[PDB]
Amino acid sequence: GYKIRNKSIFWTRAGWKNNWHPKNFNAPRPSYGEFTMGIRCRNDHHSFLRYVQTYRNMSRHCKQYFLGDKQLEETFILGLRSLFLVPYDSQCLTDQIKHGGERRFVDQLDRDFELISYNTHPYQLFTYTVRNEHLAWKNEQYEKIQKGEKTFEQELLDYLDEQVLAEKAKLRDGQNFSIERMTEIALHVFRKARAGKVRPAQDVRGPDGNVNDFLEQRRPFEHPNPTGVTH
Amino acid sequence: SRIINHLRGDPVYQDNTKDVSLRGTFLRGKYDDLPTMIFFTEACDLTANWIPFFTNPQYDILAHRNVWLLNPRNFGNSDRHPSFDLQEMSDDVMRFMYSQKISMATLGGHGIGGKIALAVGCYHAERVTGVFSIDSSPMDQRYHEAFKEFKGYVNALTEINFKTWSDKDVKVFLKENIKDPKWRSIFTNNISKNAKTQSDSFNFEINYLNHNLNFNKADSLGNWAVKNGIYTGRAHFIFPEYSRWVHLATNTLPMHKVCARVKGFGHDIFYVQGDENPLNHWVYDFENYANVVASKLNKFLHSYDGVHALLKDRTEIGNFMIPDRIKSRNDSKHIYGDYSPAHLHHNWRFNHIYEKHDELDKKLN
Amino acid sequence: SLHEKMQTDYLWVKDHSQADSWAKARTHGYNYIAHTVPNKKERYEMIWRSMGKSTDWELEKFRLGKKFPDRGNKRRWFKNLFRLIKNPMGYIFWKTYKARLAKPSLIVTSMFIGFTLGFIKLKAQSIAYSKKQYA
Amino acid sequence: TLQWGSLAERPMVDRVMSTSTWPVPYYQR
Amino acid sequence: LQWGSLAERPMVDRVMSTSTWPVPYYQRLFKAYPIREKKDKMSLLLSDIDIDDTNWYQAKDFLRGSFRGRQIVDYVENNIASNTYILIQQDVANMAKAYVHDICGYIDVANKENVRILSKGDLI
Amino acid sequence: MNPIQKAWLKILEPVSYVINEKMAKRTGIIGKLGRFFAIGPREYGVHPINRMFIFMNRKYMAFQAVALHR
Ligand SMILES: CCCCCCCCCCCCCCCCCC(=O)OC[C@H](COP(=O)([O-])OCC(O)COP(=O)([O-])OC[C@@H](COC(=O)CCCCCCCCCCCCCCCCC)OC(=O)CCCCCCCCCCCCCCCCC)OC(=O)CCCCCCCCCCCCCCCCC
Ligand SMILES: CCCCCCCCCCCCCCCCCC(=O)OC[C@H](COP(=O)([O-])OCC(O)COP(=O)([O-])OC[C@@H](COC(=O)CCCCCCCCCCCCCCCCC)OC(=O)CCCCCCCCCCCCCCCCC)OC(=O)CCCCCCCCCCCCCCCCC
Ligand SMILES: CCCCCCCCCCCCCCCCCC(=O)OC[C@H](COP(=O)([O-])OCC(O)COP(=O)([O-])OC[C@@H](COC(=O)CCCCCCCCCCCCCCCCC)OC(=O)CCCCCCCCCCCCCCCCC)OC(=O)CCCCCCCCCCCCCCCCC
Ligand SMILES: CCCCCCCCCCCCCCCCCC(=O)OC[C@H](COP(=O)([O-])OCC(O)COP(=O)([O-])OC[C@@H](COC(=O)CCCCCCCCCCCCCCCCC)OC(=O)CCCCCCCCCCCCCCCCC)OC(=O)CCCCCCCCCCCCCCCCC
Repeated sequence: GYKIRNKSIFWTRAGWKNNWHPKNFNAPRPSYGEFTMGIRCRNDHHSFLRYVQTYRNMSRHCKQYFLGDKQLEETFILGLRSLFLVPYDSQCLTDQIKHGGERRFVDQLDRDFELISYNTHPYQLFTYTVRNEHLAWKNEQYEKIQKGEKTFEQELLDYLDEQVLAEKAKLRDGQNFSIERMTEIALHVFRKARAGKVRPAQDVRGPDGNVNDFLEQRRPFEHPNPTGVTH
Repeated sequence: SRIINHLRGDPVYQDNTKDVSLRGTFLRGKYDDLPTMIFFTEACDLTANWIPFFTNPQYDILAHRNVWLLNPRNFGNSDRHPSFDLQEMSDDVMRFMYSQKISMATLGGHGIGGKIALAVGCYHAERVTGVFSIDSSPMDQRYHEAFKEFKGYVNALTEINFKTWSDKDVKVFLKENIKDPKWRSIFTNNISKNAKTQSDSFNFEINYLNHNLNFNKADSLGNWAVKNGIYTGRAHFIFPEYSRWVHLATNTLPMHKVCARVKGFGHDIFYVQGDENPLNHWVYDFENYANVVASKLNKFLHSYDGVHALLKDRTEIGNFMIPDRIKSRNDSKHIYGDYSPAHLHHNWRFNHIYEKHDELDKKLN
Repeated sequence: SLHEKMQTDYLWVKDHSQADSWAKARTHGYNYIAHTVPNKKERYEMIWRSMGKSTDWELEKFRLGKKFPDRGNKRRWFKNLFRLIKNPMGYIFWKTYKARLAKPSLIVTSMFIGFTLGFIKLKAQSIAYSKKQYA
Repeated sequence: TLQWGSLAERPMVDRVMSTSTWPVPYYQR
Repeated sequence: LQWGSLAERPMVDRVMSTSTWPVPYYQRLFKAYPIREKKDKMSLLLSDIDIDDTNWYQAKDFLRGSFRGRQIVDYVENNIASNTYILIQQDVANMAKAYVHDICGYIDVANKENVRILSKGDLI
Repeated sequence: MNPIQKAWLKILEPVSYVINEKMAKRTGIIGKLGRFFAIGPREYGVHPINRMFIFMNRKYMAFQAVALHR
């Protein structure tokens, strides 16, 4: 499609794609004991245990609002690890960061836990909303199954299993029913099914170049005055 | 034999877009030294169909220029590559021009071919003298009815499997799935049987093409992206009065929007008087449409193509002086004044005509 | 291979002998830009492409190199002023030709003249009333 | 081109229609 | 005198130019015509005029410039029964008459030779 | 060109020699000064006023012939 043509896009005064130690005038310099009288520094060796305790708090304090949903605790755990594994798998050389990446990430995670302690972190509210939308749809299926009714998801699975038999019942010259053929069969059913639904217009342009919005009503004028409510 | 010379080769699937070579027919001119013309045929359309137009004594186009009827990548005999980026497809032509020792050429196209021709002038303008586009415009045609049919037909062609399908099964498939007579005939003649009659296949890459069209995004051939830029040189557009591809109402503005030197209707943009007929896209079939295109084509090549922008016609070469911008030359002791811009030989790089004439000039003095 | 073969070829990339003596545009188009034309974005692409060819698409050379104005536009206001003084009717005629292609009705043209000349007539009376106030 | 017309008719040059219908609404979405 | 190569065309048709960026914005409105001189070029009014008297009058003028043409003119304007010098051939009547009156005249040539050859001696 | 311009040239013959032969071809500001005030035929030397009379004279005279030829 389109590729960046500038070859020096990732060049910095410190090197190629360097986002760990940008070049600045006041560079780090060593210190010598025999000549150093006093010093004021905030660095320490407490980041490792703070990284551990921070994980335990963020996990235990977010589980307060999961209501024992085991599937949510396990899903949340996978998401929590993805947030702590950033320095271990990033392109950025987190071990060569200017003034200690360990202290930097720990202090950044602490600000997240502060919000978690108040139950105000966007990931928390995002989790509650996403889960409630999921359980409402799973309860709709449960209520339809208890009534002996068939779910919209089973009607497709059954409608797709028969369409495969019809295709392989005529595919006798060859006998390799690839996953590609199986896929385009389902998509042909999804497009037809999705189009059947009365959904809001998502694509800007329909079959014609014209936009599918309520504002794309141009001339000629053929609509009369609007009518009032009926009694 | 002699006038008709089409280099012969086999398509090669290429993983790198730069190792792509173009193949097509070459029509030699009547006269010894003439500039070259590169013409792109409609997508999935045969180059041979344009031979009677460029080889008609009544039109006498070869009297003006040598013609290279060239196939873009994934079309005809040229190499195959899934990408259809006009920047990549334009570099292919530049390598062809290099391998054939062509310094600069006149570019032409029909329909989507017109887009390909204009892209080369947009990406390589210093080496293109002019562009002559026929029933095309630098425009997004994804939602044009004419394009949808072509986009629709190509998708239907993916259902046929030559290995299992018999010759009769194919003919029945085309008539029912392809309603347009011309498209149908074009696709039939594009079917070829490889050596040893192993199996029949299309000369064009049906898979790579359908993905470009079916996806229907910026890289689609119907689309014209802003990335392609502006064409700085001479451009002439000719299309039927009633054309499904270029509508006179609004589809002329892209020409002004994309081509900087386009003056407007009646000077660089013309419409051919005709009736409403879906076959008018193929002007070479109808004498009335072709006779006007040829006259307009011969006029563009003779008087307008390869002429400096600020000059009206080729007649002004050597008698009209262009104003100069101050502080535009390295020489400091230069009295700025009007000048006639330099027009060079069409293949001055791969010949020594300048070195030769310099010697002859010395003999005079 | 053919791509690099032609890039290295001196013939394929060679300025003509008179190229040095020719007038050379010493700008890529970033000094005076068209901001409101419908091809605005297309113009920027040609500037970006011109800047890249100068540096082999290594724009670090551009960042380090010297940037210059469009010295061809120097003293352009003075030059147009002298042309207007030399022949104002010719300067006005050609600068307004494309606009005058669309001529309004006789009524509109008359309203322009009538209101303009009437405004000048009142301006003259106010000049006269000032001489009355000075007396 | 850089000479498209008067300021009042500037919003006219934007529309590009995919059909042959006349007259054409000028507004470009 | 020098004529060059018949095959080659004038260098104007071969000499070309190409565009580049930036481009001048100015669109030329008219062709420059500083000096009013259009000599050695014939008028374009003489485009689609039908045959008329100027055709046979100018023909004689050019024919009278040659020795063979002077004979045609004198003979045509004196020894041809026509009500106009605008000759239009729509039939081959006058052409066939002149052929049958000529190709026939050369008949009896062989029979005449037979008389001499056969009257020479008697076979007996 | 007109006779009045030719009279200037005869009078400016020595000045033309100094500026064109000596100064105009020197380097530095002395050359820029000579090439700027070079003496010769006028660039854009046409007189629009004289041309304006010629146009209005011809246009008004054609009107006289119509109005007088009655
Ligand atoms: C110890 C005691 C000391 C005593 C002495 C003290 C004096 C100190 C001297 C030191 C100061 C000078 C320093 C040297 C500068 C070197 C910089 C340089 O390289 O050149 C830059 C500059 C760049 O110009 P450019 O690159 O060639 O092109 C210009 C652009 O294209 C632009 O041109 P354009 O066509 O695109 O149009 C735009 C143009 C023109 O636009 C306009 O429309 C403005 C027009 C202004 C003039 C007209 C005003 C209107 C009223 C009059 C009407 C006239 C027209 C009427 C027409 C007829 C009406 C019917 O805009 C300009 O103004 C251009 C000016 C040049 C840029 C400088 C920055 C200016 C910004 C401030 C603007 C406001 C000041 C304006 C000053 C006037 C400038 C000309 O070139 C110069 O102008 C150099 C000037 C230096 C001359 C020095 C000469 C010797 C001085 C000593 C002599 C003795 C003096 C004695 C004084 C006694 C006490 C009073
Ligand atoms: C902005 C809104 C408000 C505007 C307010 C009004 C603006 C001022 C209005 C002034 C109008 C007076 C017209 C005078 C007669 C013009 C008649 C004519 O046929 O024109 C050609 C005529 C040239 O014909 P020519 O005599 O054959 O000269 C050609 C030779 O080849 C020339 O030989 P060359 O090529 O070697 O010379 C270089 C060339 C280029 O070089 C320059 O011109 C640039 C520098 C010039 C110096 C700056 C000029 C400052 C003002 C002049 C001095 C004060 C006034 C003098 C009296 C002028 C009135 C006659 O010089 C010239 O272009 C001609 C000489 C310029 C005059 C310089 C001498 C001035 C003293 C005159 C002494 C003789 C009269 C005796 C004294 C009279 C008083 C009792 O042009 C002129 O002579 C000057 C015209 C000045 C017009 C400027 C403004 C015009 C546009 C106004 C627009 C109004 C708005 C409405 C527009 C609506 C559009 C939609
Ligand atoms: C040193 C002294 C300094 C002080 C004085 C300074 C004076 C400066 C004035 C300089 C010139 C003004 C700028 C003109 C730009 C160049 C021409 C041009 O516009 O390009 C053509 C272009 C379109 O014309 P076109 O391409 O030929 O197409 C027309 C068709 O061919 C055929 O026509 P159509 O079928 O399409 O439509 C019918 C016709 C419609 O018929 C008309 O043309 C309407 C005009 C009727 C006559 C109006 C009276 C004459 C005004 C001048 C005399 C002033 C009287 C004294 C004022 C006292 C109070 C200060 O349309 C037209 O032909 C053009 C109308 C478009 C409006 C024209 C521009 C506004 C009028 C001129 C402004 C005058 C301002 C003077 C004082 C300003 C002081 C701040 O016009 C435009 O630029 C489009 C702009 C959008 C205009 C519509 C909305 C405007 C709303 C603001 C109205 C402002 C009124 C100001 C009143 C003044 C005080 C009462
Ligand atoms: C045998 C049958 C009769 C044959 C008669 C022979 C005819 C010969 C024709 C000769 C043509 C001459 C060609 C040379 C002139 C061409 C240049 C030109 O300016 O033409 C306009 C020309 C064309 O304009 P256009 O946009 O194509 O519109 C053309 C028509 O107007 C059409 O526009 P429309 O399609 O939109 O139609 C709407 C129309 C709608 O009009 C109507 O529907 C009804 C009109 C009713 C009028 C009621 C008047 C009420 C008066 C009340 C006043 C009371 C106060 C009295 C004070 C008394 C004090 C006690 O309204 C107008 O068009 C207004 C036009 C103004 C006309 C003024 C003359 C009116 C009476 C003329 C009578 C002539 C005898 C004809 C007898 C026919 C009887 C059947 O304008 C230009 O573009 C050229 C530049 C103009 C610059 C403006 C300054 C020009 C002034 C100088 C001109 C040259 C000197 C004077 C010449 C005479 C000018 C009036």
